[PDB]
Amino acid sequence: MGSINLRIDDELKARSYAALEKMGVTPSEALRLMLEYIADNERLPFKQTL
Amino acid sequence: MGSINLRIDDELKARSYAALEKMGVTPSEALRLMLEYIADNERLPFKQTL
Repeated sequence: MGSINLRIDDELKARSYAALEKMGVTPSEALRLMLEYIADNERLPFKQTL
Repeated sequence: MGSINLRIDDELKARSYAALEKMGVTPSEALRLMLEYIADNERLPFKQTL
């Protein structure tokens, strides 16, 4: 396995991490299962060409 | 904004990044909007731990 660098606004990161850690889900894992749905769906909720 | 370290199996990362880059969406962005839905939903689609 490998590591990647992700960069977001700190305020948003706070809410996200707070939510997943309360559910007992590791951040690394929540992003992992995200990578699964993007790979399978290839559409996203919002796939802005950004 | 800040940077975080994410770690997944390289084979999965390949599929995910391939999907988002074809849609023209930056990886940093796809993960960003993910952080939005986890923070708002506080549930995750599937929180499986394998």
